[PDB]
Amino acid sequence: MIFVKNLASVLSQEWSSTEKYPGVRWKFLIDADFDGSSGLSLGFAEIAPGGDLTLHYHSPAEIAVVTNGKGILNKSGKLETIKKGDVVYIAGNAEHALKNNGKETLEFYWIFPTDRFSEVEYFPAK
Amino acid sequence: MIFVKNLASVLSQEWSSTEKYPGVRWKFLIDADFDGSSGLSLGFAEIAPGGDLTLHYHSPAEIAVVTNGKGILNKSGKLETIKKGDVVYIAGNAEHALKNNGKETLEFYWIFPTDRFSEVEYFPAK
Ligand SMILES: C[S+](C)(=O)CCC(=O)O
Ligand SMILES: C[S+](C)(=O)CCC(=O)O
Ligand SMILES: [Mn+2]
Ligand SMILES: [Mn+2]
Repeated sequence: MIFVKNLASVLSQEWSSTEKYPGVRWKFLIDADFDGSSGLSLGFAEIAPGGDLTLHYHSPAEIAVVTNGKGILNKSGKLETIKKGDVVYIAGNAEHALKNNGKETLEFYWIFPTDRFSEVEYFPAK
Repeated sequence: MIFVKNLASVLSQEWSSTEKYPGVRWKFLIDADFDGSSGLSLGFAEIAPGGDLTLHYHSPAEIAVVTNGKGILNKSGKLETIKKGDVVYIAGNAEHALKNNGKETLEFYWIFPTDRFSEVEYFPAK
């Protein structure tokens, strides 16, 4: 199994979102629930201006690849700005958040060492 | 740990290359041999015009995130063009290759579900 995905390829998948996290939306691009892939899973997320992926944690390690815009990464209390061209490593169960305070949409891929997103349990930090 | 890394952040690290992959060079941005991260590892690769990452396989699944240029992905014998904005899933042990026959550099990140790149044993294929 080898395959290529982009936003055009997942046009017929609806965006995921929740009232719990205003301004945040996501799609699944490499994911066992859609593709039968395994070992790694990847999604594409957008954070609108003012949106906040609030402080949370989850057991798998995570990489984010920032593809557009800029934001403020909350590294368990220590803030650092991120932007297009950055990659982010987040250790498993490390508390992190991401806020968009710019003009552009903050867009990024996330990657988990899991077969799929839906088996990752998200916990709010507080 | 949580950290951020971009090409500028690894200026200190010389490009890696190998004779078997002409016109291919890479750096390690998230890697236990460099960072003490764990669970996922990520590098950045450039394939110069004419360069060829020849047909090979390795046991871990792999994701590629194409950030610039165009390339010809060999999917175990079936070709597909990839370009900026694409992501690629390569199942563990699936045979794959990536050629650049364009005029601009083909740039991508790769991600493995390993702590470090040196945990990935590469095998040549057909
Ligand atoms: C934008 S998502 C799909 O909630 C996942 C983002 C994250 O885990 O940091
Ligand atoms: C650029 S590398 C790390 O030599 C090979 C990348 C790959 O496994 O496809
Ligand atoms: Mn997260
Ligand atoms: Mn490979």
